[PDB]
Amino acid sequence: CLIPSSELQTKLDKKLGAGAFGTVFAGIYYPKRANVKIPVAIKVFQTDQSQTDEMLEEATNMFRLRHDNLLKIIGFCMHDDGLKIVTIYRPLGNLQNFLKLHKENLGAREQVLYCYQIASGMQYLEKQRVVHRDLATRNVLVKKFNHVEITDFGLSKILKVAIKWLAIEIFSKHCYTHASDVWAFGVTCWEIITFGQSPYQGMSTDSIHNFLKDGNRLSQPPNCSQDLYQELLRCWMADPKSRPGFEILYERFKEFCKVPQLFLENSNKISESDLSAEERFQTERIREMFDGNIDPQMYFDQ
Ligand SMILES: Nc1ncnc2c1ncn2[C@@H]1O[C@H](COP(=O)(O)OP(=O)(O)NP(=O)(O)O)[C@@H](O)[C@H]1O
Ligand SMILES: [Mg+2]
Repeated sequence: CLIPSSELQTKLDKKLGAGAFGTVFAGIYYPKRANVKIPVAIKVFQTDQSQTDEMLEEATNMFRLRHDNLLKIIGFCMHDDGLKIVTIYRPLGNLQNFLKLHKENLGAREQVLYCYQIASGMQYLEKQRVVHRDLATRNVLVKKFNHVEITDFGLSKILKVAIKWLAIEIFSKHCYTHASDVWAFGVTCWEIITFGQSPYQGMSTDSIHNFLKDGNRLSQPPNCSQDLYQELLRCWMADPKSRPGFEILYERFKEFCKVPQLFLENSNKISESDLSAEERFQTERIREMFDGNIDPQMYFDQ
């Protein structure tokens, strides 16, 4: 539920990243009932001392969101400085840096699986009437080669370069809906297909608005099939109502996972030596981030 200071340690020297609206630090979680150490990531939001009943209401609502493809929120704590959101630390990093690093060895099965698992988590969020508002590969974490998790969800009432994932209607009026998440999901899939290159690379803001207003979309990658590109295209409809829901998108990509090399050209497939090398890289990142304080199995046993 609510974590006190006696159970949390914020490593202010282990800054994980910048953030649109809040920095993230590595940390260790000490459950008082159990001498077990849990490597965690601590996101710090300092928002005008807004320690109100509304912030507690949306902290527990976000805490009850449970799904295998959602990053588990271990707990929360509200301070005078602001709000800290604690999540389980993932040594592999976000999907954006993960796609670039493993561009040459990730297979077509892994790419369709990421789109499927992300669509699986978004379906749970949609059924919970929760708008993510910031869906992208940078906000998707990699647990292992065949398992990704969505993070930074449910920050609507809690409160940039994300224009590349912004639907057309958001430019005119601010109305973050589930249909706008479907748009960002289409761009998110495009990142996975292109192994994490930047959308609208030869462009800039706000020319993207008129580029999308003139009916243009992101070009089909050379490795993307036509049946898969039509899915991204229908994620980018002009009318917000004409776009499919994550209920439809979940059933589509699940059928795509049956034969993944039928929708993406990828000569590479994951090797069992890379599975063992991935396990060695996770223990290394755990040993370095916490200076041997965290036993690597403690994270694996979790
Ligand atoms: N639970 C976690 N485990 C491991 N790394 C994490 C975790 N949460 C966040 N990170 C990393 O910490 C960084 C902080 O990201 P974040 O502060 O959310 O901003 P962002 O994802 O870059 N974009 P934005 O949130 O819109 O400002 C990210 O680059 C992640 O790679
Ligand atoms: Mg983020």
